[PDB]
Amino acid sequence: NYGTVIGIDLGTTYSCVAVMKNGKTEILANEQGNRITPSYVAFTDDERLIGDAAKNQVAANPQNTIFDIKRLIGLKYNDRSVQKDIKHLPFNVVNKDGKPAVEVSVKGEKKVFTPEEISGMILGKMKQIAEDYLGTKVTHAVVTVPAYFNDAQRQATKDAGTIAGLNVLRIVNEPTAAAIAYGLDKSDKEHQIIVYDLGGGTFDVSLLSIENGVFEVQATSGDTHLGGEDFDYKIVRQLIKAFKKKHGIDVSDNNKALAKLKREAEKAKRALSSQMSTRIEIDSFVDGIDLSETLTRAKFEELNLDLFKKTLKPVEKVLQDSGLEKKDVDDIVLVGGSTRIPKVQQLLESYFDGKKASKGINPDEAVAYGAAVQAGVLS
Ligand SMILES: Nc1ncnc2c1ncn2[C@@H]1O[C@H](COP(=O)(O)OP(=O)(O)O)[C@@H](O)[C@H]1O
Ligand SMILES: [Mg+2]
Repeated sequence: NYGTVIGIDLGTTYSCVAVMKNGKTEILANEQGNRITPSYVAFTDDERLIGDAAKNQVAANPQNTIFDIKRLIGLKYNDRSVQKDIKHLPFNVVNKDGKPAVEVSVKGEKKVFTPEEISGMILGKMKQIAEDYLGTKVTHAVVTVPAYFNDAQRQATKDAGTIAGLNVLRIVNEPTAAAIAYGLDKSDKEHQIIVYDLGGGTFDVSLLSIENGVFEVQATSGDTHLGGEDFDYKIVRQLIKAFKKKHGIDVSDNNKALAKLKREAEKAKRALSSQMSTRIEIDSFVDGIDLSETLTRAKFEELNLDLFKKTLKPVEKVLQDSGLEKKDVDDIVLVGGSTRIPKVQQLLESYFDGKKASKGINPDEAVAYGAAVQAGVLS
């Protein structure tokens, strides 16, 4: 007995849980009412914090707040990518039996956790959310991974499930999950699908073929270090410059101030997806002095245009590797939170000669949605 099988997008920066129950697939909000949950775990003297609460206290506890664990899962310590990644992480990463693991303080003493264990904490939260939603136990799940993940990375994700008390019945590719969400599995002919996925930390482009219900990953490309967080940082840098100009206070080496800027920068960015201008305000920012700035959409676009344009290169590469033309693409699936940015949509549409991308499904949720659809077949 599988019970009610749930779908989980275990993302680099955010996680999302969904379930198909009686003819409807829904995305399930957490206890704070958020339909997506930060992929964060924090260890304090009292509390193991998971999700929103963990991300909220990051500045107060940077050495014991874990994020970007997906960058380490299923890999070896001496991997080129791992060595590069651990330089930019504020918490301690150690070599444990040839594999990267996080080192924190739990009781006042050093404790080591595997990426499987950390991911398992996040998956456990997703499970608990689903259990309240359904009013029943949950034992089985479908969990998504990037198309380029290898067996070690897929198995580690399954193992994270096991720690969370979840039997992960299927590991499913993220772009495929998105395509399934849009019902592109049910085509009456052959189609080539481009999935453009711009998230918080990573950018992914994949070409999928679909034939009589069978998906194949034809080509993948992207940038593992290009996402929404990078767009936030450009705003952060402008705010540092502005506050220094006005008040003679440079916050470049003030981590708590920088974290406040990062939070407000992300808020401003989100606002500029639907507004032309926004107010960035922090009361009593440094030394009782208020931060009060304005950011326009035009300026945000100006600051990020080069990064936005960088996304078109992997799209070109995917078409070249598969040997297809732009006109040969039947569907463009826009997923990932950052695809809400008007300029991103504009640049992708103009690249495909005016072809409209499919964006009707909430881009934060499409992957989890598709996971839940596939899970529904197993229920
Ligand atoms: N309305 C919006 N406008 C611009 N960016 C957004 C918006 N909503 C969410 N984002 C960004 O999407 C990113 C998260 O992407 P998402 O796909 O949800 O997670 P992940 O990349 O972990 O799978 C964050 O950088 C967030 O700021
Ligand atoms: Mg994602």
